Formats: sequence, C-alpha cells, structure tokens
Amino acid sequence: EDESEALRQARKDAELTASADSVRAYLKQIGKVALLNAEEEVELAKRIEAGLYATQLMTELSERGEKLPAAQRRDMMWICRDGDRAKNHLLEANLRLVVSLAKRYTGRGMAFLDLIQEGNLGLIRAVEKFDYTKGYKFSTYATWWIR
Amino acid sequence: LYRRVINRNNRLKRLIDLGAPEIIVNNEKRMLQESVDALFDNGRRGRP
Amino acid sequence: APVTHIWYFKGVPSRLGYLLDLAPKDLEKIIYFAAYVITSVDEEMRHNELSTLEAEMAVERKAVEDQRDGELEARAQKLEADLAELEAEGAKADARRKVRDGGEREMRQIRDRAQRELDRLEDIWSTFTKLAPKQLIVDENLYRELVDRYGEYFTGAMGAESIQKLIENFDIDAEAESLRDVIRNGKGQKKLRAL
Amino acid sequence: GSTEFLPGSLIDRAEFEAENRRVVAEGGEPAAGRPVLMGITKASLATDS
Repeated sequence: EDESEALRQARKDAELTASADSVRAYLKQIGKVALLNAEEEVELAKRIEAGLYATQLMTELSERGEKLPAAQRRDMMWICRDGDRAKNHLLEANLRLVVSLAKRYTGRGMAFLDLIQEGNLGLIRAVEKFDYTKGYKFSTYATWWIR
Repeated sequence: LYRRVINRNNRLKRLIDLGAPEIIVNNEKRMLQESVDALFDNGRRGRP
Repeated sequence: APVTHIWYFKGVPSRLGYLLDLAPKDLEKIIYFAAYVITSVDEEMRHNELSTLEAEMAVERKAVEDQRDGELEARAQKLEADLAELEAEGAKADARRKVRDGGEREMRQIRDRAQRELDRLEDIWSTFTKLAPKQLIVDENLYRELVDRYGEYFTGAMGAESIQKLIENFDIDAEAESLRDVIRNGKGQKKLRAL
Repeated sequence: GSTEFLPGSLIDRAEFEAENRRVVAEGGEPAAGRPVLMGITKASLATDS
C-alpha cells in the first residue's frame, strides 16, 4: 500500500521517465516546486529588496569607496546572493500561474511552449516591478504583466 | 521553420542576458534544439 | 547555445552513440535536458583527497548515528512514560500493550526512515567513489547533492554543450587502438559491437 | 591481414587482390577472405559514387 517500500519506488521510477514530449517534460519539471502564500511571498519580497539595496551599496562602494573589511564585505555578498535566490524561488513558484494563464491563447500563430516562455518573461518583469508594501496578492499584479 | 528557430534563439539570448532560473533557461534550450531538429528533419523525432 | 545535428544523433545506427559509446536513449536524455552527464572528473585530486573526504563522510555518518541514538533515547523515555501511564494503573493486558505497539510502529517507521537516509547517504558516497566521465545520472536530486557536497572533483552539465565537451576531450587514436585490440582479442557480441 | 582491412568488410576482389599483391611485397603477409554475393540493392548502395 503506502508504507514498507510499496509505492515509493514506483513514484521514483515514474519520476525517472523520458517524457519525450517537451510540453509534458516542462510540466513535470514545473511540478517539483510547492505553491506559496501571502506570508512566503512577502518575506521573499523583503529578501529581494535587501539584495537590491546591498547591490546598490556595493556599486556605490566600487568607485569612491573604502578598502572594505571582510566582516563588512562577506555579509553584503551573502545578502545579495540570498536576495537573488529568493527572487529565483518566487519565479519557480509562480510558473504554474504563468502556464495556467498562457493555456488560453493557443490555437493561433505560435505554439504552446512559445506562449509559456513569453509568459515567463512577463513574470520576470512582474517580479522585477512588484511592490509588497501595497498589501496585494501577487497573482493579481502578475496576471496583467503576463497578459 | 527559420522564423521559429530565430524566435527561440533570440528569446534564449534575452533570457540568459537578463538572468533567469535554470529550469526556464533549460526549457528554452530544449525548445531551440527541437526547433533546429524540426528545421532539418520535421517528424524524425516525436510528432512533426 | 549549441545544438546537436539530428542526422548524426538519431538514425538507424546512432553515429554519435557509437562514437561516445552511449545508448541512443542516453544521448536523448542528455541532449533534450532530461538528466545530467559527468563531463569530467578530477582523478588525481579525488584520489589525493579521498582519505580526508572519507573522514568527512565518516564524521557525517557518525553525526547521523548520534542523532538516531538520540531518537533511541527519546523513544526509551517515551516507553518509560508508557510504562508509567499503562502498567501502573488499571488497564487490560492488550490495553497496556496497545501503547507498546504504537511505540513499536513509531520506532519501526523512524528506524526505517533513518535506514533509507542511510541508503541515500551511502549511494551518494558510492556514486562519488565510482564517478567516471560520460556517466549518466537521472534523478537530479542526486546531482544536486553531489554538486553541493563536491562542487569540485568533477564537472557535469546537461545538453548539447555537454556533449560538445565530451567530444572535445576525446582521445580518438587511443579509442581506435583499444577497439582494434578488442577486435584482435575478444570474440562474439563484443567482436560485433567493436566492429 | 596488415592493410587497413577490418574483418567482416566487403571489398571488390580487384582492389583486394591489388592490395594483397602490394602487401606480399614490402613485407610478406596475407590478408585472406572468401567470395560473397549480395543483392542488387546492397551492391548498388555499396558503390564508390
């Protein structure tokens, strides 16, 4: 049934499958990241804001700066990487919204995967220009940019 | 076919120059590879 | 990004498959971004650091043993509480052994989970030990673990550029002479494949 | 034999005899084979053009 090595190996062997169709492979790959909620998205916004601020500080310190000590340099680098990783994480979370939106514009001109990737570009733009302080759910703002 | 390949390539270069998750970039690369394979042989791999 | 030529990748014989000694499926898994391939391994450096890396894996394993022993003592305390709550007051034999069986299933499932963690850890270590070039790994979770533990000691990628790297570092003369030696010495299915 | 001849290959008898004559000279050694017959399709596909 569920336990004693009954179906876990079945799930593993299922996940280790060619899935020669590109759209099905993309759906499988997008399936591996859990959905988020309001709290997770707001602290992700906090993290990316911190990363952007630290990057701007280091850009200012590049020319007309100081010989930055390790304690004042490594922390800034770490928060920059943390912010970039959080941005990435939000994107991989919301690709499902992207594909859900882009499923509707098929049947004319370009193909399903082209629509999906255009929606992905729109999601990049939406995350870059998102604002958490407005206290709105991210899906509503991102839908306009995807469209 | 040539237009499809050009579109995929330009989108991929935009994605890599803008910075994006590796899964997005890999999906774009797979699309580009499939487009080139369709250009030379339409239907040799998968549905045409 | 580089892309492989469909003519030389997919055909009645796979020219690329024969050249790299990889199954046509392997090529597709690699080409169409479905798995990872170990483009190169740092042989001498891995051998040099094998002693200390085995020490690191051993101490990680010993920390795992410490955590499972802490779980053992925690379940011993839970069993003591079960004794105090069951065998000290009014209860039937089966009623007082029901908590014992609940503990039995809890520790059997915990020890099973620890065991599978043990197999995954030893799988990670073994795959690091026998990691070789042009070796294919499905289950990108294992590749992620191998990268985060051992970002160095090897370089692996996925796609036509990884295939291009494999073709780049290819001793064609040595491979041909080895195939000729197999032709001269070994017979049978090996002979036909080498031909 | 000793002249670039993979076993199990098919080559026209004229060139094969020429190479055997050229190999018995400059160090005597034989490259041996047996006659075989192939269909018209195979013969037409395995041409020099």
